[PDB]
Amino acid sequence: SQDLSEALKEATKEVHIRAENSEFMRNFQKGQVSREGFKLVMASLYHIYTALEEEIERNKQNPVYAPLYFPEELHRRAALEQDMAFWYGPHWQEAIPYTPATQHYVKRLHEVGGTHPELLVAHAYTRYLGDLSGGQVLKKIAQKAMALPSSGEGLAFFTFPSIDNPTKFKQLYRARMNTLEMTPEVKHRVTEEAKTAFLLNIELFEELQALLTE
Amino acid sequence: ESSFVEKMKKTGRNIIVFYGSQTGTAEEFANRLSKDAHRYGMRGMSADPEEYDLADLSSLPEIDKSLVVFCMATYGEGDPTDNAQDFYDWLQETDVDLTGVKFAVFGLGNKTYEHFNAMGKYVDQRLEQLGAQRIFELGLGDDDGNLEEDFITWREQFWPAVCEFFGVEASSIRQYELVVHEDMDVAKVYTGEMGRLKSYENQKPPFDAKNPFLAAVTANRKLNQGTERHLMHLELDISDSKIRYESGDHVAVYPANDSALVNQIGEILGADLDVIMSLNNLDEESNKKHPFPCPTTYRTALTYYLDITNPPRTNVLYELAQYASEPSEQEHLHKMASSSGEGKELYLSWVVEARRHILAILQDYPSLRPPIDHLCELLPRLQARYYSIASSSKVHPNSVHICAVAVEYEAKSGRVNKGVATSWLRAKEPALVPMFVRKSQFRLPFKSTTPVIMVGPGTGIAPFMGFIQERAWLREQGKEVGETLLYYGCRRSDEDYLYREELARFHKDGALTQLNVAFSREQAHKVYVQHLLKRDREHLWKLIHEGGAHIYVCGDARNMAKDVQNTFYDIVAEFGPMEHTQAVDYVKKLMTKGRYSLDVWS
Ligand SMILES: Cc1cc2nc3c(=O)[nH]c(=O)nc-3n(C[C@H](O)[C@H](O)[C@H](O)COP(=O)(O)OP(=O)(O)OC[C@H]3O[C@@H](n4cnc5c(N)ncnc54)[C@H](O)[C@@H]3O)c2cc1C
Ligand code: HEM
Ligand SMILES: Cc1cc2nc3c(=O)[nH]c(=O)nc-3n(C[C@H](O)[C@H](O)[C@H](O)COP(=O)(O)O)c2cc1C
Repeated sequence: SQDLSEALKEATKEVHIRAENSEFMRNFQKGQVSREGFKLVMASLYHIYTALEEEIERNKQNPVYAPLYFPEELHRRAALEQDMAFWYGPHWQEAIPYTPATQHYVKRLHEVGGTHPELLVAHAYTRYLGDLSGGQVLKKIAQKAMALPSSGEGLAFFTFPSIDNPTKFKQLYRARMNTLEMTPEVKHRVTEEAKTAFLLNIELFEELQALLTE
Repeated sequence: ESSFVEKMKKTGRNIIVFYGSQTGTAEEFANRLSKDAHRYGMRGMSADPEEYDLADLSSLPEIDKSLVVFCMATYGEGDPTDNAQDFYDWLQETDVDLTGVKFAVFGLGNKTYEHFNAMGKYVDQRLEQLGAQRIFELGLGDDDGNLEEDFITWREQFWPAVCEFFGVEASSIRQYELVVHEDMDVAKVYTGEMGRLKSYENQKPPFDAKNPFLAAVTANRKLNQGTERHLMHLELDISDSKIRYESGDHVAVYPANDSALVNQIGEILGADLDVIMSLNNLDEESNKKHPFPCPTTYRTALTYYLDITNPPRTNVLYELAQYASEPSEQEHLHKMASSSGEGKELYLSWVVEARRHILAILQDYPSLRPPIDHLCELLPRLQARYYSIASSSKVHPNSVHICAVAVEYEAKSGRVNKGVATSWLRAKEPALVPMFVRKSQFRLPFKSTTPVIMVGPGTGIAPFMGFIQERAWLREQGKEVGETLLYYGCRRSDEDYLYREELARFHKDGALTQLNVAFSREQAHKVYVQHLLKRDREHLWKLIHEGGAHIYVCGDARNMAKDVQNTFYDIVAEFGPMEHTQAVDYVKKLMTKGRYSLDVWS
């Protein structure tokens, strides 16, 4: 369609279905994750968000992204740190792993923030929105699986302090994207980049599945 | 497995609970529910339905005083769950006769889907169709609000009704123990703060739901120009909280029941309110230790902690039945727990409708001399009330402004009732207020050029004042302000036309482009903001479609918001000519894009 938000869903409709039917995801959805399995993914995600949020910080004032800056409502780094402390203990720092898939993703992020700011938004679209759709169910499966405290420890990444209605927030987010000024050439680039980002996630999921059942 | 009929009489039970669970939420509900029976008269067992022979259902009435209950989750487009498959298709293609079988169903769901609790609805309907009889309302849990809350509500009122149909009745089993701390040091007793002790005195950020800031009321003026109702503008100073907010945001508030009202209860109940105490949750591995901040007085509780205004739930009336010496008095109370018959007819009429609060009940039932500690168990907590912020942080960094109607009315109870927050708010003269700021995604667009439609009849004009302020501010900064439309409405021009002068000022300053005002009782045919919209249609359409305008509807939800929605549908349907149904799709897409945003209540 015409509006960025509308476009992106259509352009990543295919990729999403494959990301969600990868073995890791499907198993997760029936409640089948190991403590190690969960531990790995979170660790990987920490790096991703550190890179992503670094880039965001760098480009928070460039109008190709400034309208999508939500430090209060979204930023995941501190929350992820909390979960690292919980899951890897006081030594989480270099205790957490750094998989090849993760690395590749991060370096792509660096490039994007480094020379392709206009495209950041594709990554952001993939990430944050996912967390506010699938994420809430995923949080709650964790309790059945790992039977953790409804004190909430270990699930900071899945808990959204400032956001009173994820449905509502998605609303706003989509509108925000539309507010970016871009040529439909650039729109197509962004759509491509969305697909790329999806692929990056998908590759991770299949990697880690190998290393669990192992 | 070997038949469930046999296994009930063999394991010594009458009640059976089946769960259709995918992610284990339904199971959780089922297990808590059959464990309620055990100390509520009877004795239940929760089972996986896929492992028992389900023809045996009309074989249930062979167990005396038997009831069967269903906990099922709705999946996809209203389709069944895993362990529920065998049953479902049998049900779809059976009609063998279930006469005499007692049942009840709870649905697990989400309002954002249009097949809301379709699973639960189906099962509930189907059983009736076969000759079977419903005992309690079909529950409609909602994950959009809070599914858990919806469940707990339903459960709270189920058991009392179940008891009444059958007879049973231990009708009294406690959940807290009273521990008088009759001689105890002063500063370890709660005075009505919400979080930690002396939270209201030691004010440091974070400020939120559990550490409210206490904002000092800078002013209160009656905007109400007539006498019909009292409508008021208050100014709350948050100077050193360093709380931030954005226009259209909410400010939440922690009120206190009017102490006068409090006192009457204490009197007619006949205890000392100032009795320092605690109620301790005796179910030891429950880390929910007291229903409200303890240690504290009954005075402190009834004033700041408990909800003494919104009528009783069914269950509490059943609980209280026991303190009536009068047989007749007892009977009434007992009846109003029935989920049907006369019993249900009454309760809705003379309690919920008539808006008889706790106090009224006591006044209308002399026998009710229940213990104050036990009452302070049975009362719901005082819910905070929230208010759409009516200011912009760019013009009022240090001030949160509210707009509201003060509540007051003759009920059928004969009793004049009062609004908690609103009356409380009203009394705050130019006196501190405990409040926090909760984020909404009711927001102005980023591009100052973007045009805005604001629809705000009544107090709903509230957050839109903030919007207007922000737009005004933009023009001071030399930024390009887009088209700015306010579609406001009130009863009569000289009566309740909120912010008359300031709005007019905004009009002539260029900041507000069009001030359209719907005066509804200035004629014998009613004039609503939909009418205004209809009148302007073409102008609106060019804004939405060419300008890329945003849509905001704030205010009454029951009728107004959806009337406005219908008007917008008709605008779309005729002007980029559509099927009615095409227009609806377009509208919906708009919302998704985040161009049509709401903010309502009742
Ligand atoms: C997200 C949100 C934003 C809101 N923003 C605003 C705002 O900006 N301004 C505003 O005024 N309100 C707003 N409200 C509504 C508000 O929070 C309260 O419902 C209202 O202000 C009354 O609170 P109270 O404690 O004073 O009255 P309460 O003591 O709670 O009693 C009021 C209740 O009693 C009942 N009642 C009232 N009149 C009658 C009658 N004649 N017959 C029978 N029953 C009756 C209704 O149940 C009513 O809701 C908002 C609500 C929500 C959920
Ligand atoms: C657990 C399996 C998942 C399911 C069932 C699922 C389902 C959905 C659904 C139904 C939506 C639409 C939300 C709405 O109704 O508004 C959605 C949105 C989204 N999902 Fe997922 N999802 C899953 C996992 C993922 C994954 C792995 C990612 C990528 C990391 C992802 C990224 C997104 C994004 C970016 C959106 C926003 C799309 C939009 O703008 O409409 N999701 N998901
Ligand atoms: C994929 C999915 C689709 C859903 N679709 C609907 C729906 O159309 N209507 C509805 O009322 N609820 C729907 N729900 C709400 C679920 O029934 C709800 O999350 C429930 O709490 C799950 O219960 P369980 O954990 O016992 O399986 C859906 C939930 C999920 C996970």
